[PDB]
Amino acid sequence: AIKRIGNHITKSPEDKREYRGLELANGIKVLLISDPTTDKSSAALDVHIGSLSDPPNIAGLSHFLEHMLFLGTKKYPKENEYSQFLSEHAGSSNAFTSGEHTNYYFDVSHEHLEGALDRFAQFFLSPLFDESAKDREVNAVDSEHEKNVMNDAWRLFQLEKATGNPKHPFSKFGTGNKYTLETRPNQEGIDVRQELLKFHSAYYSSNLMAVVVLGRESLDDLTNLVVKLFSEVENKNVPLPEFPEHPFQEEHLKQLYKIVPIKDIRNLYVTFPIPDLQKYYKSNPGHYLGHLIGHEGPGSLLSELKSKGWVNTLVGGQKEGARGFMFFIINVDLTEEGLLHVEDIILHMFQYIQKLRAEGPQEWVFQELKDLNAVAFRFKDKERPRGYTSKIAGILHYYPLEEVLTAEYLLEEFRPDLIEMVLDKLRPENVRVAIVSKSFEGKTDRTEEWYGTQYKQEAIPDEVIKKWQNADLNGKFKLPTKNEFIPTNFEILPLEKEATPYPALIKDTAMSKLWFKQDDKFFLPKANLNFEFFSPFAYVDPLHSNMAYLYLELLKDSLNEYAYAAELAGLSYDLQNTIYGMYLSVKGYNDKQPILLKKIIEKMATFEIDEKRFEIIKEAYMRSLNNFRAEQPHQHAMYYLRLLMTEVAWTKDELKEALDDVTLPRLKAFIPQLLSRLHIEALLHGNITKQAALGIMQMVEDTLIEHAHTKPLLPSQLVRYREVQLPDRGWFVYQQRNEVHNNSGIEIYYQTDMQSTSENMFLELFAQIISEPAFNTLRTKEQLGYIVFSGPRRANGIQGLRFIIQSEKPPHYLESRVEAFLITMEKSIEDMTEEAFQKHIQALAIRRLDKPKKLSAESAKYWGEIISQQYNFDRDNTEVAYLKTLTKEDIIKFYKEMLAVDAPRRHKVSVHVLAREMSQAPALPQPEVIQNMTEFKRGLPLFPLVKPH
Repeated sequence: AIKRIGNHITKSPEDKREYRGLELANGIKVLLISDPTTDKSSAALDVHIGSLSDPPNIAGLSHFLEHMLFLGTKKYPKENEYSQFLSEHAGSSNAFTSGEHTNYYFDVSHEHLEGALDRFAQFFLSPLFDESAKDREVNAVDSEHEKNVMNDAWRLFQLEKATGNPKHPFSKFGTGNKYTLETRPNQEGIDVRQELLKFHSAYYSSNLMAVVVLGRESLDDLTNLVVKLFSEVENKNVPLPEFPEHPFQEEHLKQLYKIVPIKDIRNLYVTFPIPDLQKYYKSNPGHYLGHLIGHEGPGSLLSELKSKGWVNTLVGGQKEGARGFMFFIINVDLTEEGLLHVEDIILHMFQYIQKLRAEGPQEWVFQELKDLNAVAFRFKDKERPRGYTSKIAGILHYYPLEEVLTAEYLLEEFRPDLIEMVLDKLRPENVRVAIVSKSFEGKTDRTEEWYGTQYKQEAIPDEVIKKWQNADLNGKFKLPTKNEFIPTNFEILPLEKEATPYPALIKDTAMSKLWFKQDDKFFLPKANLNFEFFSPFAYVDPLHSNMAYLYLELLKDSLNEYAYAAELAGLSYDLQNTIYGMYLSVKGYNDKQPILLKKIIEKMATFEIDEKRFEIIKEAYMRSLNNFRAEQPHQHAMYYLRLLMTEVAWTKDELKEALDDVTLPRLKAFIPQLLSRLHIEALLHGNITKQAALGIMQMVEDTLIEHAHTKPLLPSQLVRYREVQLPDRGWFVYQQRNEVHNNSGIEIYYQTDMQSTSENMFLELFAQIISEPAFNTLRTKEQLGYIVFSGPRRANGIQGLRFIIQSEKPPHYLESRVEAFLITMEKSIEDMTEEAFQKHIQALAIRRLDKPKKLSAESAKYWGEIISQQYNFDRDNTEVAYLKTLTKEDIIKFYKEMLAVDAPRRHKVSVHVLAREMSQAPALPQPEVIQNMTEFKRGLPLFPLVKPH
């Protein structure tokens, strides 16, 4: 069905990816992407047949099909041959499932386009669906449902799915467990596989595909190469599954829900099913409404509710749905009085509605936000081929070949009748109510079928309703003002005589230390800025560190209402305390980072405290403290990991107890004593000069001395926390009992060495060789659990090796199979060929060597050097030069003394995290339990630190 008609596409003139749209007569939307500079080419395929056309008896049928569609062709009848053929050349495919789309996507190393796509076309002719793939994939879906047991957002999602019409196909169960996939069909005698051939043959083959290919060949060669390769689709004209009805058919409208959560959160959920604006994509009022609902500005509702201390956080806006209907959700957080004043909160919502009817539609907001989306669509660098292509393939079904780029980031007209129209849809007639509280006991009877949460309808009486319509007035509400944060800085600065690929120390004081590099590759007017604020007193005790955390938190929260337009404009930032000090990040364009940052320094320099705000934040993080008794044992294990492998560490218990004495005069008295004397080190990157960077730094520290008379630190109080030496052959372990969870955790750690050039490649190569056999035998074959991780530990200038496994086993049994995997690797040493060696180190080379794909990416790596003070900018080529000088016997000699069981250099330590009620193995030595970790470390030496490069 080879048909083509196209022309020039309005393509947002910064991309170099050459495009062409065309629609094939067999119902295939085709987009041609041509970027002849890309290393990796890609492709994506969407089928508009979704998970709403499933049979009513079997849930998640299309899910199990698109799993099983993967395995088996008539050309290659082997089981993993497509997947293993993508395992060869580093291409990571994935697929997902939606009510109206089913989408397929992959990538490839360089040229495997024709190869992999020929492996992919067969899928439509002959999928195989053999015994073993079936019987293991149903176990994989059941384990996916099992790990999706405790994710509460899907529980609330299904609670939306279940509290509507139980006849409407919105009431289906999306993923489907063991019970619905293979328990209802075989007790009814229905073959799942014949239904799979039914589904695939009748539904898929006709039309409604949406393909896109990122190829790097030309506009025409790849075009008549794949469009020749895809003529296999034959039209049957399957109709588009759309719904002529909404799923909330006035049985569950004007209704309330009372939810018992699994985590201790407090929320209120308001939902509006709303008609279709997919045809109204041209003006698209819903993005403007989503701008106006969750807006934070002068005289706003949320400004007042934060200002009254009633609302911690909120989110509202449009939820996408089916083709016929769409949704509108409002999800807000609750305080103590937020818990008691819920109806008045709804009143405040209606006050904002009264404000919206009072001022009607607005145009200057629409042109202003239109210009913001203009600039933001205007200037895009490049993209990740994954996630993007799945999104635009989501809208490839809905948009013409020129509208697939200009997707929603351009709006023709203003429709105030539409705004008023959906404003009329947003009424107490249309409200769905869901209350989330853990204080619901004995009162919520109706239990969930799959997961088991419990709720009650208990409809609102009519007094409050009629009270809701007549009492519609305004108080101290104002419309938010025009932004001023719009830049006209668009000028890219040409590179100067100071041509460096790495940031130079352009400013050194005893107060500061400043490193700088401008954008060589990406050429954007934007800039990224990284800042550490060093202070000695940060980790002196729990008490003041808590005060720092609360200080930084409520501090950041203060200007946040002002910060909303900047983050809304594309100016992102970060404030974060560390064990060392504070972490600042500034990311965005070049316009007003000095100006705004000046306001930031003056704000956190000169700050005042409210009393009840202090009480809420103090109590709120106090609730966040004893939450930490209940989390996942891997997170718990990483806690103990970073606990044991530092110099000093304050536990959560003494963090809980020490907040009993925290008064505000004590706090506000300590802070300027704290803030009296500190150090700042900073990385600045983007479109600027060196001298303007000096002025920004000068500005900052000037302001600092201006307010708090900051003087520099001593180079004897420039310290780090050290890492603990071991007695070179010893193995100690201890246990911790998890109260709640029935799973057990364990983590095993190895102190190799400092980061010398040899040890980096030792640990990387050893890490690479243990990935796939552990992947093959332990999780897959031994079926221990899902949490099975290994890897590096770059900490305190000391490299390290760690193994993270959490499964429900006896831990010494689990140790036995760990050591069994160690012996397995021991034999797998001598089983390495030369070829496996060479291809394996080439894999690690291309894994390590890559140019960055984001300015933030390389900045996080560089900043990771800066926090470790290493500065070895060309460690990559150095390590590769070492990497080429490595033998098999090198890692034998690395194994025998350092890694083997007969080792005089053995630095091995394990940690047990117990459960709620908790082919050859040698005689391991006896460890000892660790009752006092300080008294543990009492006779352990400390490591030196690194001479900085």
